[PDB]
Amino acid sequence: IDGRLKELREQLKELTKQYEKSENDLKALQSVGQIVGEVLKQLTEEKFIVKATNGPRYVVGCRRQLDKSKLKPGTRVALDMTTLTIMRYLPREVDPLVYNMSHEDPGNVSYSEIGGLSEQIRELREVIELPLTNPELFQRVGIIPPKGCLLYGPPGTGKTLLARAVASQLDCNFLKVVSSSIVDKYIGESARLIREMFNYARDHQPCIIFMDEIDAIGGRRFSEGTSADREIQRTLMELLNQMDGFDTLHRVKMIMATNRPDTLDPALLRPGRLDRKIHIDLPNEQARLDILKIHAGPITKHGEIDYEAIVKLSDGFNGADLRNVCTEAGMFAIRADHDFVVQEDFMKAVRKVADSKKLES
Amino acid sequence: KIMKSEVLRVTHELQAMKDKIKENSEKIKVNKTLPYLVSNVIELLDVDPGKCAVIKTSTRQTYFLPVIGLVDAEKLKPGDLVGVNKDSYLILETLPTEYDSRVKAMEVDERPTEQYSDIGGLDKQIQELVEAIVLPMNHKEKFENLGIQPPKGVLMYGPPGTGKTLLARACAAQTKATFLKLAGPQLVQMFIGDGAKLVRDAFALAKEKAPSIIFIDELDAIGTKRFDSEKAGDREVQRTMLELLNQLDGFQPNTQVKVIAATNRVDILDPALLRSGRLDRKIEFPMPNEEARARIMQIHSRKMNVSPDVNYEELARCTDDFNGAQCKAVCVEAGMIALRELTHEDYMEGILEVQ
Amino acid sequence: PLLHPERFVNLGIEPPKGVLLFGPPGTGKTLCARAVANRTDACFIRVI
Ligand SMILES: Nc1ncnc2c1ncn2[C@@H]1O[C@H](COP(=O)(O)OP(=O)(O)OP(=O)(O)O)[C@@H](O)[C@H]1O
Ligand SMILES: Nc1ncnc2c1ncn2[C@@H]1O[C@H](COP(=O)(O)OP(=O)(O)O)[C@@H](O)[C@H]1O
Ligand SMILES: Nc1ncnc2c1ncn2[C@@H]1O[C@H](COP(=O)(O)OP(=O)(O)O)[C@@H](O)[C@H]1O
Repeated sequence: IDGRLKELREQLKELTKQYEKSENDLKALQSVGQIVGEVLKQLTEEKFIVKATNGPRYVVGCRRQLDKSKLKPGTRVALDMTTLTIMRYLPREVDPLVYNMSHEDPGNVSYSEIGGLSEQIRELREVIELPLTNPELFQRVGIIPPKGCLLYGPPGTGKTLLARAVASQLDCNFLKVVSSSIVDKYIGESARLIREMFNYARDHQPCIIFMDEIDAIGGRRFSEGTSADREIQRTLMELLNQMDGFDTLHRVKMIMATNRPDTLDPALLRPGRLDRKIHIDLPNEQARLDILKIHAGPITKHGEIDYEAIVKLSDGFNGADLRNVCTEAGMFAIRADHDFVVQEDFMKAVRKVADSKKLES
Repeated sequence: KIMKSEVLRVTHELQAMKDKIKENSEKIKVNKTLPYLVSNVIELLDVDPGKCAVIKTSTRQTYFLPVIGLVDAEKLKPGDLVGVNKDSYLILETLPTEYDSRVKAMEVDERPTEQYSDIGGLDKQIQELVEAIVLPMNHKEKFENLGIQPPKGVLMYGPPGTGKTLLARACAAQTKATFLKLAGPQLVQMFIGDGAKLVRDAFALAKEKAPSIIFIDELDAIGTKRFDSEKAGDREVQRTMLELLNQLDGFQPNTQVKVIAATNRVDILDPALLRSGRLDRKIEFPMPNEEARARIMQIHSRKMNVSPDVNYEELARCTDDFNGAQCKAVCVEAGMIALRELTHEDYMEGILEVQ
Repeated sequence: PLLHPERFVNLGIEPPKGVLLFGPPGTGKTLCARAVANRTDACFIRVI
């Protein structure tokens, strides 16, 4: 029965008809467009002064369907290419296009990809979101919303990962700004850069500024007390007095992802300061096994679910290290060119990373 | 059934409408064979009461072609160098953009031919970085089906003459993919954001040309250890370092275009470039031992047939604290003196000459 | 190398990669001119 191929022929005809309607819209337009100008002067209800962006201005008429209230003075419009009359008015935009927002809200599904310390994530969300959601109540009752929160655990669970994930309930744009990148020169005029980044947040009003490293290596080397004396602290006081950056109006918070809260200028933990600090350390056994499970999630092999034995060898390993553990298991399997990953591969990966960090420390 | 009449209409409609597509495409393509105006897309997403475009012509004018009447805004993003109708004032077709003067071809080698066999000594490290880079190029589907995204950032740290450049070019050749070399020490430009623009367009070129090898040299020069002082504090170059950092994450999906950074001392860098997704594979490049130095110079002089039966053992004894470059210089110093020494004694003076 | 009698095989691949005929204001480049005369028509240019 040739009639049963009617379905395949119908699919072919629909597929080619999409292309045919596309080409019909492409050739039916065949337009020359309209030239772009600005309303230099309205002159009168009938004649108007429209200046092209590149020289000549003309006394033209207006589009019949449009009205002067839609045209207005000093607004971008479109003139007819040949007859030189207003055809449509268009909105304009400017862009600084430099050092702008880099990380945005989409991809905020990491609320399940964090795994460890879900209670800690919940607590940080409880602290942050409500002023971020409806700050108007804070002005309405006369109370100042918090500025942000402090995060510990220098190499441990992903502080930046938490910054990304917690914005799920926030629908905000997390920004990864470095303290050194913000201070630049060692002058009090470093506040210019903070002004620029706060203006960027203001433009993208639902934003959270995630700081990279303020207490530069809080575990060792030079702290706030050593090396640059008080430069970091004064630059932070700049963002502290920024707190009057229309907290009621502006949906901007700042998370401080320090390594160690040891040298953090206790003058910056008073009320009105950063205030809230949430404790993050190296993941416990439960968080460790959970993050191991989520790391192995994308990996589908034979293996086993013997996560506790892996935890036993890999105790006190940071979340990034455990992600590296899963990647090393994959690397071992592929170096063997084996399409299977068994618990022995996990044992090899854990031993490899443990020996590596033991030698490096 | 109805199929006979249906297919009788179907073949005719398909062929005739594809002929009409050919006619329209030719009438537009000779205009696409004569595009003249640059396409500075001031993109306004005018949805019809879908999209639209503002084009800044080369002759300093603005053309507002409605709804971008030939091409799709998915492939046409706000940018430049996309064909514009000279007569119809319409977006005609995409075309390659401009790679920022210097980055058009700064030092890009189309294809390196140096082979892995002519280098050695650090064979364990070279095999490690081969597994970390070249295997993600040839057997990329292997990593894809495994589910582990290969790392990209590999940092070869070690004194000069340890063969980082040759190893990188050989790895690129083995991948048979594009190779882009960055001259790090000269990335410090007085122009504001100049290094940032160079890095941006270098990554753009690598992305546009295959899974490439971005071989950035002098990573120590690029990044300071934040040892700020009154003399200087790495104020401006921090912009470029941050630009590189932000560019490192562009190619995470489809894991392609690997980053290889060569320096001597890894410790001169802040703990910011070092990350799992960032530069992670920090590989040591030590000065070769006597055996490795002898083998390397032997391989270099393999294309020389003048003095038979030179075991280079006295050479190895006399190659104390020398690089692969120094061994090559030693062997070619013989390649310069061995006219008309010769065997086992025309090698010492090469190092003595340099100082 | 301009004679090309021996560079290919007996000595390593290519002749010495460079020559830097320096020295205080004096004999410099006169030997270059003499070599130019003694060599083929592929004769030098004095760029500054
Ligand atoms: N060995 C020499 N024999 C003869 N004349 C010489 C010799 N060395 C230099 N001169 C004379 O010196 C003058 C310039 O010589 P030459 O071309 O070598 O130098 P130059 O190009 O002027 O620069 P510089 O003196 O810095 O090397 C000429 O008049 C040349 O005759
Ligand atoms: N609990 C976790 N679950 C999943 N991934 C994690 C976790 N902790 C860390 N990581 C991994 O570590 C990487 C970076 O973590 P990072 O924010 O640098 O942690 P820290 O700041 O404590 O060093 C991320 O890519 C993330 O995938
Ligand atoms: N294993 C090797 N085999 C052959 N030549 C080598 C080797 N290692 C170094 N070289 C020589 O060293 C030179 C490269 O030096 P360079 O790339 O600056 O060293 P590094 O990469 O350590 O800075 C090349 O010309 C090459 O001849």
